[PDB]
Amino acid sequence: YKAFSTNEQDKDNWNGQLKLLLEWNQLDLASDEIFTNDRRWESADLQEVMFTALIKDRPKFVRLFLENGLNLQKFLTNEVLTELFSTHFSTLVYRNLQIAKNSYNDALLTFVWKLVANFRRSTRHPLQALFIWAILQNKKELSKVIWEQTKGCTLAALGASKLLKTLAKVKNDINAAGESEELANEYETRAVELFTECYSNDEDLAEQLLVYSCEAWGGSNCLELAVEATDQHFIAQPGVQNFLSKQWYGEISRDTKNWKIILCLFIIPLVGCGLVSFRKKLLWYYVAFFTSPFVVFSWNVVFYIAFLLLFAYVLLMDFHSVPHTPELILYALVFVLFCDEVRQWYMNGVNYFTDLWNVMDTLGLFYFIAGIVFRLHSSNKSSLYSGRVIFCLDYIIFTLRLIHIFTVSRNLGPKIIMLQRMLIDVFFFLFLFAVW
Amino acid sequence: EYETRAVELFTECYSNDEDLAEQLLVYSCEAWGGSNCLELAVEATDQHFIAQPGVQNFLSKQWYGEISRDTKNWKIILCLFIIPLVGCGLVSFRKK
Amino acid sequence: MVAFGVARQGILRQNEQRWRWIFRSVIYEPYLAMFGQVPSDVDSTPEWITIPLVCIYMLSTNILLVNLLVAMFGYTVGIVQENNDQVWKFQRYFLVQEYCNRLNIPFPFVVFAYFYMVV
Amino acid sequence: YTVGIVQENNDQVWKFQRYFLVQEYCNRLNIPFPFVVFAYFYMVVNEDNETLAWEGVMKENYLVKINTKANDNSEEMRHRFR
Amino acid sequence: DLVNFIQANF
Amino acid sequence: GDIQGKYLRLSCDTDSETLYELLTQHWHLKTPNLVISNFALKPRMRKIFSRLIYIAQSKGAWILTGGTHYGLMKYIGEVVRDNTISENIVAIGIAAWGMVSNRDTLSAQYIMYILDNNHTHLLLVDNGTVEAKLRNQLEKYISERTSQDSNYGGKIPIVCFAQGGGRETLKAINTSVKSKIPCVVVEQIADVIASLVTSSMVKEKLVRFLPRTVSRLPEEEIESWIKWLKEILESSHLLTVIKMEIVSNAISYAL
Ligand SMILES: CCCCCCCC(=O)OC[C@H](COP(=O)(O)O[C@@H]1[C@H](O)[C@H](O)[C@@H](OP(=O)(O)O)[C@H](OP(=O)(O)O)[C@H]1O)OC(=O)CCCCCCC
Ligand SMILES: CCCCCCCCCP(=O)(C(C)C)C(C)C
Ligand SMILES: [Ca+2]
Repeated sequence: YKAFSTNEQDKDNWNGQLKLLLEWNQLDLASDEIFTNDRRWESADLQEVMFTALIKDRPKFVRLFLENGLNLQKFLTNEVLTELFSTHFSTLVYRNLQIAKNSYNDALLTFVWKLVANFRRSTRHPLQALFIWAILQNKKELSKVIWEQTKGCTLAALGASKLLKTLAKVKNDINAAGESEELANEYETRAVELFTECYSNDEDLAEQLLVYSCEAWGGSNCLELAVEATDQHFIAQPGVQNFLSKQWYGEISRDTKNWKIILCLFIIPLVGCGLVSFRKKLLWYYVAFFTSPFVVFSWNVVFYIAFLLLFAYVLLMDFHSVPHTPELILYALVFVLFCDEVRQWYMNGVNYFTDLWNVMDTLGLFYFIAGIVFRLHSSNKSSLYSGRVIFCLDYIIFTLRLIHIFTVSRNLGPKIIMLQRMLIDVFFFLFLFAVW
Repeated sequence: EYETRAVELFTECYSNDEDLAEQLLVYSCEAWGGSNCLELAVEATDQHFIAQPGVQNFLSKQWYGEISRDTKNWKIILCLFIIPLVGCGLVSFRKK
Repeated sequence: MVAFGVARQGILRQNEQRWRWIFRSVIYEPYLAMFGQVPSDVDSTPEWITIPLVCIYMLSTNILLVNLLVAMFGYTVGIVQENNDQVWKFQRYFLVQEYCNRLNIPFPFVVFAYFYMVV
Repeated sequence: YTVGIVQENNDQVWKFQRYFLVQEYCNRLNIPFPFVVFAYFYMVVNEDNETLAWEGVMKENYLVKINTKANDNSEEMRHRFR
Repeated sequence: DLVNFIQANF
Repeated sequence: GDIQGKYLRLSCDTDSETLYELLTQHWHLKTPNLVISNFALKPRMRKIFSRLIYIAQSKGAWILTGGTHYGLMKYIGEVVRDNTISENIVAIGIAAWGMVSNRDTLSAQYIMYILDNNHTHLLLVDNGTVEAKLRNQLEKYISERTSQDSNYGGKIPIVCFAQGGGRETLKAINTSVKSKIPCVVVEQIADVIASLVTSSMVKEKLVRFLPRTVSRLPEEEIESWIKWLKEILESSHLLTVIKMEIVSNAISYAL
């Protein structure tokens, strides 16, 4: 640099000095010597230098350029982005992405794959595309620098964590997968801390941001990405739990005692004339009470208990070759349950079936309908016998289902999860037992 | 102390490169003790060394063989039970 | 247990229309199973289709029982793990106070003292 | 084995699972089953910038907080000595 | 109002 | 015309009392505090002014600037907008109407010298720098105002802020210091004043800090600059320099 500065022709050519410093990665020298108020710094003049710094993995120079009056939004043209995705995108990483897409497909990885294909063969959120490009190549500092400029910072962090986790589950190369996994954990921690601070500063705005859906970063919000990535740490934070509790109680006051709500539920008239203590006219109070999710869930469990009792009554004490009214009523009730189940299946069918309890409840319906079909045939005695036995099995499975309610209770919820894990292990243990 | 040194050195060696590390690990010297690194590690019950991600990856590659490491298991099971399906689809070999 | 009992009631006989035999039959299954010589063994003995499913679900009931029996101990271990040398010290205060604030007289002679308390 | 499995905490997994339970009712129509079928029949037949600016401000504050940790090092004392 | 005040100012 | 906060065109020969009455009667309240201020956006300069604007918001202080989209004032306006997005801050830009690249008569609309739209209020001088005299007169008059509610004894406090160089900066500093009440704070020229706090030292510092500005300036201009700097330093008990919660500390110490 000293030799080139004193050449009688390079003194005026500051661009050459900047190019050489970028090539040799001299940050402090460039900041102190060339970056000064002597001359203005236009974005167009610095565009080529910024591109070169991006190519050659120069994060600190990128940060310096961004600080010194560089508009990154205007720089990321479509032609530049497609050229960068096509030429400087390593073929090894593209092969790894193909492997992940073919084997470990996801609702998100398909989106980034389509975006990459579009930019490679030939946008709304250039910053998001650049951040994805930096992430896929496990560039840490550059990814952080690009993230600092993004709008959906926490959403971008969650998406990057999910993408890195699904990329690391591949096994073509261990080192890259481990690097991606550690980077994903780092970004998850960053998002958790940032949202914790965000909720501490304010409450309503944090909830609005959390529930807010962007201009199709990945077609999902922060909560959906967090749950899809199984980011238990992020969604277990006090702010998110408070938001969930507010949604669960609804218009009802969060701090009112539970037994008061139970008494109001059983006793309708007491609701509008006392201890309900709503958070927010009399008809408004009543409608708000009856629209609360918690009251709905309590009434639904009551109705389900009544349904099971009626099921026992009609499957045990009242049965004949000819139909009886309780049986027809039970048919309507089970049809209502089936309609609700199919409504559930209508949304995210694959992911809905991925759920554990979903498997059990979905399985129950087929057995019930088979038994109901078999019962109708009264001419054959054996068919009636088999149908009644199948109804008994149906009762067993429904009573097994009834246990799901305890999840709502703070003091009782973990026990059910422990039971599920114990089932998973004891299955194999008793398998060996039965073998020997 | 020497076990820790060897573990760290081979971890760095595998991080820098993969194929050469495996060749060195399986390589037999000019009769240092008539054995390779893996044989000595197992004989000494050096559970820490042989439990490292690089060694486990090498063992998994040996176990799966020419089959792709990342293909789903149920695909392999179906190909096993159904012979014709093997050559005309989802096997997805790593390497006529 | 009630679920499996009603299922057993259904398997045994199709229908029953008396509010006495049904309740006794249902209540018999728990004690029958627990005390070891459950009539269920006698109860077990197109049949080719019905029998295997019943046997499989009986095995399911047994494995569920084992699952609960082990999960109980699993949670007890977690609960007993935490220290109690601090909670007991806290509880000791109530025991000490109960006697310290009360009149220091045994019950066989407390009533007489209680009388003097009244006046 | 059960002891080993139950040893690990579940106060975090339960919180994660609670989200599905909350969503199931939040997204669904808020009507009990005994009257849901009727409702089911009737079923058959810009602003972002305001929140995003505050998000950016909080991000800047968080970056300041995370960067301030470097001040705890003796580098500042060494610079004063220099 | 405002226009008249501004005009009077200048 | 109302740019789309408020934008007015006041001639140079205007009464400061009239402007204050217009701004106070139906636009703004009494001011507990008032501060007046391609560029190097170093982290130190990026944080000092953020702290300054936060302090102004906390105290409800007026901020006076040139009001152009080119320079640090654009950064100040952007920070003001961001904080407002996050009890309102008051920012007034002052410039020459003729100096504006485009002029529209009106509620007219201005769409992109170029003036920033972030600043809430803007004033244009009809002379043909021509606004320095008006700003100095307004600052002196405000310092002449009495506000019992203000903690500052009697008069409303006023602080001058210096971050960059140029003949305009020295002229403004000299004009402000000529008034006893105003006090100056120093963040090229800033380094010169920091180093100085007779002719040889000032000349050496000026040459070191601004190699090109001194070269371009004639000898008479350099002598005038030295005279201004000597006059400013003679009243050093008012002027304060920041060492390269510090902004609040420095402002409080100066006041
Ligand atoms: C009746 C058949 C059998 C019913 C058995 C079914 C039992 C069942 O389903 O849950 C019982 C539940 C227990 O209440 P539970 O103490 O667990 O509720 C938690 C408790 O209030 C905590 O205090 C809260 O947090 P924290 O610890 O203070 O920090 C937490 O909310 P949050 O503060 O964290 O946001 C609360 O969730 O009480 C009911 O009434 C629910 C409606 C039951 C419907 C009953 C309808 C008759
Ligand atoms: C043949 C239809 C079987 C439907 C199985 C679905 C069971 C769900 C019952 P629930 O979800 C109630 C709130 C609807 C239980 C948790 C109280
Ligand atoms: Ca479900």
